[PDB]
Amino acid sequence: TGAHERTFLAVKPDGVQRRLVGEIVRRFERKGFKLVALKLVQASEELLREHYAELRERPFYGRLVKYMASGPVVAMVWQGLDVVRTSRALIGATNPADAPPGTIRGDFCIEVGKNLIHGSDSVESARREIALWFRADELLCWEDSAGHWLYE
Amino acid sequence: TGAHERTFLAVKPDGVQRRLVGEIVRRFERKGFKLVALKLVQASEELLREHYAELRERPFYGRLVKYMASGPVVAMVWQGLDVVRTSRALIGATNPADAPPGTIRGDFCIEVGKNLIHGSDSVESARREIALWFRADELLCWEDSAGHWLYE
Amino acid sequence: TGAHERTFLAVKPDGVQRRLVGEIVRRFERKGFKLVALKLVQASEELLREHYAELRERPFYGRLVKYMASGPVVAMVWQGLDVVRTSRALIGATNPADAPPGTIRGDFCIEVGKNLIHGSDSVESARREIALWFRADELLCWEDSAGHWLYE
Amino acid sequence: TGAHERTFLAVKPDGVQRRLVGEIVRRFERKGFKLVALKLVQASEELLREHYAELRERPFYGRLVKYMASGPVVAMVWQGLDVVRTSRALIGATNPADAPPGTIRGDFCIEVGKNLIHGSDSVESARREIALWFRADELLCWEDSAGHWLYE
Amino acid sequence: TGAHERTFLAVKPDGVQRRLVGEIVRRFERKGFKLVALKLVQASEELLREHYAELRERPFYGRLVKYMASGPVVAMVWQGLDVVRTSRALIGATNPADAPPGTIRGDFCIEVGKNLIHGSDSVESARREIALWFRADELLCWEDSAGHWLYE
Amino acid sequence: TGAHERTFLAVKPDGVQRRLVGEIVRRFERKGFKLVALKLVQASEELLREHYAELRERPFYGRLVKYMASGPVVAMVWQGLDVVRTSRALIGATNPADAPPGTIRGDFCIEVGKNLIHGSDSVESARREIALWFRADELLCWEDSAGHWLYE
Ligand SMILES: O=c1ccn([C@@H]2O[C@H](COP(=O)(O)OP(=O)(O)O)[C@@H](O)[C@H]2O)c(=O)[nH]1
Ligand SMILES: O=c1ccn([C@@H]2O[C@H](COP(=O)(O)OP(=O)(O)O)[C@@H](O)[C@H]2O)c(=O)[nH]1
Ligand SMILES: O=c1ccn([C@@H]2O[C@H](COP(=O)(O)OP(=O)(O)O)[C@@H](O)[C@H]2O)c(=O)[nH]1
Ligand SMILES: O=c1ccn([C@@H]2O[C@H](COP(=O)(O)OP(=O)(O)O)[C@@H](O)[C@H]2O)c(=O)[nH]1
Ligand SMILES: O=c1ccn([C@@H]2O[C@H](COP(=O)(O)OP(=O)(O)O)[C@@H](O)[C@H]2O)c(=O)[nH]1
Ligand SMILES: O=c1ccn([C@@H]2O[C@H](COP(=O)(O)OP(=O)(O)O)[C@@H](O)[C@H]2O)c(=O)[nH]1
Ligand SMILES: [Mg+2]
Ligand SMILES: [Mg+2]
Ligand SMILES: [Mg+2]
Ligand SMILES: [Mg+2]
Ligand SMILES: [Mg+2]
Ligand SMILES: [Mg+2]
Repeated sequence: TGAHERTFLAVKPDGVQRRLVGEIVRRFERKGFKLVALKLVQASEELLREHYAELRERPFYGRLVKYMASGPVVAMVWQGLDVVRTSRALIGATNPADAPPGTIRGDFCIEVGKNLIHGSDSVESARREIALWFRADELLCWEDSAGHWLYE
Repeated sequence: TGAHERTFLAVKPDGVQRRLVGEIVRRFERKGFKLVALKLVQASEELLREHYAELRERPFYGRLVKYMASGPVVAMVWQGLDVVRTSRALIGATNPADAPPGTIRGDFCIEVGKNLIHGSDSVESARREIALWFRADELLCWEDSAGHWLYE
Repeated sequence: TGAHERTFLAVKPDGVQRRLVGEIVRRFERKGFKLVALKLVQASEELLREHYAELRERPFYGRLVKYMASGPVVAMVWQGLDVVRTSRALIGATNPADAPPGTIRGDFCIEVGKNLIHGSDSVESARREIALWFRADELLCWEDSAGHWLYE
Repeated sequence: TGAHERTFLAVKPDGVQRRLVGEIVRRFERKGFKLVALKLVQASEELLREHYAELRERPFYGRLVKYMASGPVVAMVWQGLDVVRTSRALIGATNPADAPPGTIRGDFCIEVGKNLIHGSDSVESARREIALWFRADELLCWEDSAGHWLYE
Repeated sequence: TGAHERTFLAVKPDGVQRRLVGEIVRRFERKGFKLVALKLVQASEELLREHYAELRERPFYGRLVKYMASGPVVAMVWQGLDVVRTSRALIGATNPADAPPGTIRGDFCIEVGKNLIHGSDSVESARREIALWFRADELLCWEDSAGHWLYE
Repeated sequence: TGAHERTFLAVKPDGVQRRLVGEIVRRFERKGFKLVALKLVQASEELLREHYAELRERPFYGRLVKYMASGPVVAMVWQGLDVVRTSRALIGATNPADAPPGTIRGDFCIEVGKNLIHGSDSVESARREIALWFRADELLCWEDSAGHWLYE
């Protein structure tokens, strides 16, 4: 939806425990994206198994699901032009060893299993993840007065 | 409840619009308090009238309610020793003119009607506000690994 | 003039040399004040003797004038409600030893003669200083889209 | 010129409105470059048409000129070794979508038309732009005590 | 000794564990004080009992000694005008509940037993503590190029 | 040694003089590495000639040795997975002109001779440099409570 494109991000348990929620949110805010949903939740294994359905055959799947269910996550939806692709760039490579300094994982993480945050990998993935984690009435439309200074 | 004391905070519409959500959360995180609930909501006038019931006879009540209903707020609950009183200190005086530099309002605001954030003014106020804004199942218990370094 | 009140600030040579110009500007920006004039200048002794006319009988006058003429300063005008008094609070006490942490001098300076910045001490002082340092056509009126979130 | 190389930078209207002037200045300061001119101006369309003469055949030229004339810009000259090329690197690609995190545009912008800042693209361009925007007597020589720690 | 006054600071185990060493050092650096000694050590109970000799009859003494011996501390000596008194101001009140925002303890701590840092409380205390924790040959004299911009 | 890998880092004299010690330490802290040794020292030419033995035939060797002996350095050892390689990435290319923004040299330096920091270039180099700069009893083992959130 051009500037109405949306992505799903989640601060993983390690991000909450290391007190980096503010830091992470601040990076998306300063970039210009619009926060349209946010909540702290404890996700069920049932929800996480669907979230990570595509990874079901992978050897880390079981531990990934257990870990993501082990503590609070901060679920979020962000809106803006190219937000899915750009979010992934801000976050950095899956494996923090390949994420350059300046990215979230490049600055804050070491190991792939403790890489702070999840972000949708495509517009289609984001659509699915947003619907899985949030009801329609948790996604807010608000008139963004900053928008005039971010978009032509 | 000692170290289990809780307070309710809300980033007002001006805080969201000015992109200070991360900045505000980061201040409470770095202080050591535990985030136990968080959501972006559009509060109803009905909720706000009860939230501000003690101010009903004051002439700014109506415009305060309308303003707080005018756009998204970020509702939060924070836990720790003396969190209500300490939160109020971090926020600063109601009127930003009286809030010293180092406080949120001292650093970021000018006028009383645009003062970025609400915080409970007492343990009793927090009890009521927490119940009004959040269900029990939105308040998360998590084992805080930082706690050993914040509390004796 | 209410929200149209203006003050004159100058980053002294120590602030330029220590690379704190950005830092200082950012504190006024984040507070919500409107930047209406800015320039890097080398002030003449003639200008400075009049700028500090009220200090002419004081023993530090001569050295203060010579110092402020010794290198570039960053001259500025900021606009907003109570900007003169609030600016002075953000800056902190004249003698940095009495300036609490959170203030510019509290955070960044040690000695009274190297205290980073000048700010007008009154609306009348600001009127004079603005006229003395800037032409009317250097003071810019611009429509401040942040103003809606700083003022009722 | 070596370490005396100079570039012209301007914070565009979006940078002023979003309160990123100090943030931008601070990045050049912390890098070690020397600020040799600075002013807040409202540029005429006449000046801007000459500034962007090489872009006259491009479809965005008209809107670019109108936009840059629409509000204050912060004009600047910075001095140091390789300052033109290095400035461009710190700013990031023209299109923020191609600018990595860590760059100004990578961190703060989304769209090409709202990309915060202009920087000269060559030593020759900088010479022209500096002369177009500043008089000789606005470019200051000062003894930079940090220079001993930036240059061998 | 005027500008040659020195104080002893130590980042307590909680400060190391919470990753606030750099943050703390940066505050003294940005203030203008001169770092003249620094090391990561594990203090013995024997050293700490003498360090806190004046507190020997107090009920928290035993736990304070055990805690400070429980993990690494970062020992430091800082030099500058009024450094003992000013350090204490930057650190904030012993009990973080009384330490305003802007101070280290005001911003980063909650409880008196986990208050991040020790600073000498007097010139006499600093003399003793410096001698107890560091040899003369660990205290470095260096020519401080920033000094001209901090001191008249 | 996996997560027990260690590297040697030193803040060069320019890093101390420009007050970037805290800033540099903070970057390694926030990345998740464990600080296992730290001291401010004045290195002898004899030690530095061995430190840089591999560069003995290079034309900058003499000046490099003299410079590194000219003022205090902050010697450090950091521990964690892939710490040698990752440290080098965080620091950035030898020549700051090739170091992107987000890296220490990319953000803070201009010239190769004033590039703020040394980091070992291999596990073998780190082992040698650690032995050359530190005694065994200066390298501290401590139980890292953050480790659970950085490593699986
Ligand atoms: O060897 C691996 C690869 C991936 N993951 C985790 O699986 C998550 C989702 O995997 P995916 O390949 O989808 O990466 P993403 O798209 O989240 O970067 C990652 O973010 C990692 O935390 C893991 O634990 N081990
Ligand atoms: O004259 C006033 C007093 C208060 N308020 C607003 O009303 C809120 C609640 O007022 P209260 O007296 O409860 O102060 P608080 O508890 O928020 O410090 C404040 O935070 C202000 O935004 C206002 O607009 N005008
Ligand atoms: O004993 C003194 C008092 C003042 N000043 C300097 O002179 C400036 C102007 O003095 P004034 O009394 O106007 O203080 P201000 O209004 O700047 O706080 C101060 O900012 C200091 O930099 C000084 O060097 N010594
Ligand atoms: O397709 C385009 C290309 C450029 N620009 C704007 O035009 C400015 C100047 O264009 P130029 O190609 O000179 O880029 P720059 O030198 O600023 O990177 C850019 O910075 C953009 O703001 C635009 O709006 N659309
Ligand atoms: O009731 C108390 C008082 C003090 N302390 C600890 O003991 C240290 C030293 O106490 P002192 O009175 O010397 O305070 P300081 O000089 O550190 O402010 C403090 O910093 C606290 O960490 C404590 O645990 N409980
Ligand atoms: O042409 C050169 C190359 C290197 N160096 C300095 O010598 C140090 C060691 O050089 P080396 O190639 O070992 O680089 P490093 O491993 O430190 O990146 C560098 O960090 C520079 O400070 C220099 O002055 N000139
Ligand atoms: Mg994935
Ligand atoms: Mg209230
Ligand atoms: Mg005055
Ligand atoms: Mg161009
Ligand atoms: Mg004491
Ligand atoms: Mg090398």
